[PDB]
Amino acid sequence: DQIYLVNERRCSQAPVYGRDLLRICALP
Amino acid sequence: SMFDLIGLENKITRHEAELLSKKKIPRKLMEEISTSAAPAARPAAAKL
Amino acid sequence: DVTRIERIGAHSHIRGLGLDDALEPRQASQGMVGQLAARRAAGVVLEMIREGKIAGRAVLIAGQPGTGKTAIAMGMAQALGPDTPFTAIAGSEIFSLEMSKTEALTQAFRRSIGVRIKEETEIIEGEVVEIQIDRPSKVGKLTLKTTEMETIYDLGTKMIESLTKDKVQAGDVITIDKATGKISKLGRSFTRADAMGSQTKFVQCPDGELQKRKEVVHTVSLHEIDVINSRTQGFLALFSGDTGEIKSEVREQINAKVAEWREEGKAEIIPGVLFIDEVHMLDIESFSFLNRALESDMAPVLIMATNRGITRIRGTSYQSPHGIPIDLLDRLLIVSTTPYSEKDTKQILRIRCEEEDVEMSEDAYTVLTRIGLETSLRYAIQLITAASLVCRKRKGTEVQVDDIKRVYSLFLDESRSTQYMKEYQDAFLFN
Amino acid sequence: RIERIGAHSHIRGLGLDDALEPRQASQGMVGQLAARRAAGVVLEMIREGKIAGRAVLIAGQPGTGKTAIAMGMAQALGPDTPFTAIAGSEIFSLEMSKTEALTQAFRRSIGVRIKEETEIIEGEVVEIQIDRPSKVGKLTLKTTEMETIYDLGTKMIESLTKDKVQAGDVITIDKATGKISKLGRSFTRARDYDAMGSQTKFVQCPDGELQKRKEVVHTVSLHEIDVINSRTQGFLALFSGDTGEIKSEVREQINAKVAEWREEGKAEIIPGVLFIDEVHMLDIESFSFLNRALESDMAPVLIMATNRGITRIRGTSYQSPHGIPIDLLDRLLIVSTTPYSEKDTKQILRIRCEEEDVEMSEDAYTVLTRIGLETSLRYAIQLITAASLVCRKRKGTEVQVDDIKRVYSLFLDESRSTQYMKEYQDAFLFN
Amino acid sequence: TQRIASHSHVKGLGLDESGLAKQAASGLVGQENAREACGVIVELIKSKKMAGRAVLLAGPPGTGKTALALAIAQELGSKVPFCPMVGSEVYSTEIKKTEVLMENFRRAIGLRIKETKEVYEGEVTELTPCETENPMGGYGKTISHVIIGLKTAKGTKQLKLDPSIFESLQKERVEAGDVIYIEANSGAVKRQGRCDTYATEFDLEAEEYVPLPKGDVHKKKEIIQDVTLHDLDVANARPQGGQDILSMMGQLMKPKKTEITDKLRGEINKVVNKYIDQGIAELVPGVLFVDEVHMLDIECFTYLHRALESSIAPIVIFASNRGNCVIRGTEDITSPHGIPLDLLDRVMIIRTMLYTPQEMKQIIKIRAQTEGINISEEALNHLGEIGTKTTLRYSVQLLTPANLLAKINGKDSIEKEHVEEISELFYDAKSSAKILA
Amino acid sequence: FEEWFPQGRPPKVPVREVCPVTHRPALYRDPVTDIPYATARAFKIIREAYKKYITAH
Ligand SMILES: Nc1ncnc2c1ncn2[C@@H]1O[C@H](COP(=O)(O)OP(=O)(O)OP(O)(O)=S)[C@@H](O)[C@H]1O
Ligand SMILES: Nc1ncnc2c1ncn2[C@@H]1O[C@H](COP(=O)(O)OP(=O)(O)OP(O)(O)=S)[C@@H](O)[C@H]1O
Ligand SMILES: Nc1ncnc2c1ncn2[C@@H]1O[C@H](COP(=O)(O)OP(=O)(O)OP(O)(O)=S)[C@@H](O)[C@H]1O
Repeated sequence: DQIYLVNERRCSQAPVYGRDLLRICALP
Repeated sequence: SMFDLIGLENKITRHEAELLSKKKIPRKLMEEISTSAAPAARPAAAKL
Repeated sequence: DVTRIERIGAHSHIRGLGLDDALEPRQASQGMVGQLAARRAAGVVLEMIREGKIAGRAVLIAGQPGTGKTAIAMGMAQALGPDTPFTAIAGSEIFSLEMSKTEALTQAFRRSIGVRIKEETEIIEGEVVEIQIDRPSKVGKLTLKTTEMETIYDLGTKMIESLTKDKVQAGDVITIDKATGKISKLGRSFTRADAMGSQTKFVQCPDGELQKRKEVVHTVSLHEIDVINSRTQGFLALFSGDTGEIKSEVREQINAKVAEWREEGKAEIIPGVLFIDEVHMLDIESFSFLNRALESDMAPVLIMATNRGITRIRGTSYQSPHGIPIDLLDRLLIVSTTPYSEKDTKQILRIRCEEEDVEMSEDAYTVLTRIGLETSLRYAIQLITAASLVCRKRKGTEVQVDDIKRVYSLFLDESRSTQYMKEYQDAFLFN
Repeated sequence: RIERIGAHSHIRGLGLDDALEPRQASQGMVGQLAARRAAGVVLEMIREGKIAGRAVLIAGQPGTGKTAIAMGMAQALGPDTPFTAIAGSEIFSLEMSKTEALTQAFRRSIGVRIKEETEIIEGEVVEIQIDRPSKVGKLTLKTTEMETIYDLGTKMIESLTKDKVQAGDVITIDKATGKISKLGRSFTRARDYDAMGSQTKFVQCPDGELQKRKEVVHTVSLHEIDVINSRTQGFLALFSGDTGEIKSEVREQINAKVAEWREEGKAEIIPGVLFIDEVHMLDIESFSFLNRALESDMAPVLIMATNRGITRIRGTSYQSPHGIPIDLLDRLLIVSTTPYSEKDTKQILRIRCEEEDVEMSEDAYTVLTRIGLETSLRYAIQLITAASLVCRKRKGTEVQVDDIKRVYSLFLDESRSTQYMKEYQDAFLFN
Repeated sequence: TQRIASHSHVKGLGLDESGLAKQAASGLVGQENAREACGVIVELIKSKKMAGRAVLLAGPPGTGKTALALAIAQELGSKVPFCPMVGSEVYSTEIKKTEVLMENFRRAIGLRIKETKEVYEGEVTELTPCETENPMGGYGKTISHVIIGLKTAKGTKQLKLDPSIFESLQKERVEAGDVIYIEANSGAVKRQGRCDTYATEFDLEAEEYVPLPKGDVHKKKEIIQDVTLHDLDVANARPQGGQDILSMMGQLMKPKKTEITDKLRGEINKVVNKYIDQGIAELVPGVLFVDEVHMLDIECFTYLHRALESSIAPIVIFASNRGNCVIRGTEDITSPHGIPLDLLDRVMIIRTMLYTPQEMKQIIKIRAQTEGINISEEALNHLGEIGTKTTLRYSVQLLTPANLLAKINGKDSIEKEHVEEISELFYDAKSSAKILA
Repeated sequence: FEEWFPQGRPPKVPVREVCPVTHRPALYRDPVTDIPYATARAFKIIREAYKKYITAH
């Protein structure tokens, strides 16, 4: 149950922007 | 750490996060996993 | 029961703009009563914002203090809903040691234009079953597994280096970007979670196709793109705010690239609303900039509120109607708010008491309405909660006129405090 | 091409004879006989470079030609002597103090001429053999007179390999550093391969000895030496202007070492001219610094221009002749420019016509000189180009009085614009 | 699709070939004298001959000064740099006002760099050395050529290179079947990747398999890029420096705007002159539009004196609606347009006039057409009367709220009742000022 | 010389693999029974066929 709760926490947090967004918003 | 939003920028994307939320090991299956024995049934290479 | 970060604020009871589909304001709807003409005007401006056709249209909300300008602005924001940028700032927020007032206004504008960018990625996800000896120029095999498929991949040198650098191990779920050959480890296998536990996270095996096309729509603002492009690690400025006067050339390039994407169907531009409360706090330089920042094709709808009379413009000796230069006043439409009658004040107090969850007797409502008409609306709103607390300390369920009188004597309004001061003014410092 | 017809493009010099007497119209320079003669005397003083920290002020009514006198002085001074021209407003930086900016301007105007004895070998490559497993090699170079075979050390081999020298290259090699500079491809070997390659353009084989010693002169400014010696990669601040408050002790060290170089035959000091245009934009602090910056032996000749008369000194409430404090005015000589007569105006208009390559009739010259006397010289000078364009649109070749009147009607001067404004004074803002 | 700005109807100056302004043409109505002066200025700009010439557009607010400037921009086209700027822009926290002004000056000077690249592209069919008993004596294994067979979709060509290209052939991982680019001049081999024909669906490495080059082996033709002198100044002031200590340290510090020295700009001028002399570059000088020039302070005008007298300056258009105003940076010095008299001395003043009711009606109809609004003649007359009472901008701005009200009412036209209701909902400056008093 | 000019070794264009079940272009390869395949249905069919083959053999 401790493993489940901590893994729930770590698997539930979304990044504010994320690598894909920062990459697609770059100018060439 | 759960309030560390800046660190998560280096780590994942939002599609990855949604994936993770949908795919996080459910609690029931965790006890199923920790009960069952190892399913080591690898058919081994064949080269057919 | 549980307290959130959001709790009972001044405008928390304004759930929207209470007007019909004909834009006719109901007397009391969505937590907003009275101000019929201004609410109708706000509905027209809201429809303008929703259509998103006309660029840089400026609206000014004018009226006496306590007449609902910020209430109307918050109602507009609540009717607009999320996913349409509504940027709310005070005129004071543009005076920064980081950047010029012009730059701050530019950032506020770029923050009210939203961009929805979509892309196709074509990734591979699966649980890795095997990575075998690469010793020869190195060559290896990777076995990936879904609940429905497993396939074996022949690895080139770059992919081998990426896999060995991430220490990808048998029994973990990765996603591989085919275009970039990028390995992202997102979790460990479902055959354990079986004695482990660390920074690691546990994920169950992907189901379906190993290779998947995927459409992801990214919501950003023009300001976010500007600060991402400002420097190599400029996305950190979205957090610290250490943006520092983004270059104009970068902004022109971003505007052109966004126009390209919109033509290509890649990007969708959602124009929004910039709300500057207390716009009388702007300089004449800031108003001069607003004159021209509105004439851009990428300008949002500007809403500004000011309770000033005929005041001198900041930074100048010139008297202008709303503290705003007359050249900018010609560029906007002015919404004026009529003061509140006894019925309107009573209705507002009733809605506020509903928000507070406080029950008040009808005599108490009459007395508090008269107090608000005498003193001010906000003072009555505050007396609401003060009398609720005094009633609770008395172990009563309903707030009586006695409690309102008690809190009235405990807490003064501006006029009575000014009087008590005035009779003692030699005791107060500097007049 | 990047130099177009500027306001002072016709000014090729001061137009003075050997007696420093001004010729009426010479070197694109009409009239201003006494002012031009004074400028010639100052130019001689600058050429001699004997007396340090000399200040001259060119004072006159607007449009009388102070900036033209300065540009003529710059042209007659030549590219070799430093001539830094700034506006008094340029010393107000966010990077540095006004005193620092003025010190930097002063040290841009002093030139250091550093002559070093190099020993180069310059020849045509007729053979190069490099053996590689330390590397071994042999190189044969020839002038028109002699040929020599060089056994190459490892460092020289590396230099040649980096510079990719072949037979037929004309190269110069520095005996101290081994730097390879290739001047082109030679007459004899010339064409090169029968491979992809490109087109060809060939240079001559060098004459004389391979080793020819030779003495080269390198010119820098004191500001460059300060910037390079201040920041360990401060050299790039010579372009970005990112040198904040170079330390006084660093500058003292630079001065001492430059004097030492001069005594030891290495350096020769070239005192230049600092031209502060619109010097009335300096404040009292800047003038006070200028007072003592002129007391140093490393101080250039200072030329200042101002059209003010009996004006407030910036940063103070005091009235002084030119907006310059009287203590600094006692430190300088004043060159007064007199207003222009009818024939001087006509001559200047003819010179500007020639510079812009416009033919215009004599009636047009009469009308335009009348306009210039009535309105201003600069307005007529602009009417020159306007009328030429109108004539070309008309498909004419000579600018007539009708074109001049047309452009007079299209474009206003200050007087007529001010009058039309006075008529509609209420329509303009903040009168 | 496209969003309608306040100046989206202004498409040109509306002049006939003789240089005369039509009553209404290309989105502009009236103001004929100003449009004719602006045509003369457009010809001046197109002549590319005069540097640092300034025109001030002076008139009451709403008289088309910015409309005329943007019409000038449209007349010059996208190839001529048009740098719009507000007088408030000079007050930067990072750089001085003079630096901002000079940078904007360098943004109005355009440069067209035309560089012709010659490359040999294709898939490497063969890498064979040509052996010879050539040397100046020697019992070794000698090669006088390297045969490279390059295969494009169009055909195959066998190139014979300097034997020295063998070093870069294996410095780059160039084998048969790799896609390569051989600079005709530089002679540097460059392995783009491997041909995508040798690419199974079971291969995970990516950014290695490039499609076979299309067209001929021998082609890269001319790349033409347009820059401003400010772009060169910025690029050469702080190098990208992404390779070493510069990379990490500079990126880690914030990239502030710096006060570029005149030395750098002079060097850029020299380089651009040499580029133009070689025919690689073309100079297209543009126009700098300083709107709200009265927001500049005395120091800025004093600098403009020197900036306008340089041979490298662009054409400057100043707009000012100020009647007789204290110059910013001075306490009690009033000059006509908030601009010093000595700056007005080196300017040509184009004066804009108040519009008659008929011109306002025409402008309102043009704006309605631009915004996709059908307006009845009665509504147009009433809106023109409103504009006569209040102002042109106010009447122009009632169009879209009134069209929305008509749409809500089921109509597709603006009728008098809708404009009356919008007039009652929204106030103009005059009525609001009456209410305030 | 051979170290610097290995040369030769023709690239040998690959085989355009096909899925036995759907006869579509192959985009997967089963680690057991390296038969290529294109769909998940093909994968389960291939694995059933391998089970029957190993039962027979
Ligand atoms: N229908 C309503 N109209 C206006 N104010 C309302 C209304 N209902 C409740 N209120 C409250 O009345 C108070 C008046 O504040 P607002 O006027 O909305 O904000 P404001 O920024 O102070 O604008 P002012 O006072 O007119 S300058 C706020 O606490 C509102 O929440
Ligand atoms: N010999 C001369 N002396 C002075 N001015 C001249 C002379 N010859 C031509 N000019 C004119 O000088 C103009 C330069 O601008 P002006 O303002 O008229 O003079 P200036 O050199 O700029 O000095 P100020 O500061 O403006 S009084 C040119 O456009 C010429 O028409
Ligand atoms: N002659 C004209 N013909 C057509 N449209 C015009 C004309 N003059 C102005 N307009 C338009 O009417 C509106 C008011 O004109 P503006 O150009 O915005 O005012 P302005 O004079 O440029 O502002 P200032 O005070 O000069 S900075 C804008 O939408 C213009 O595009």
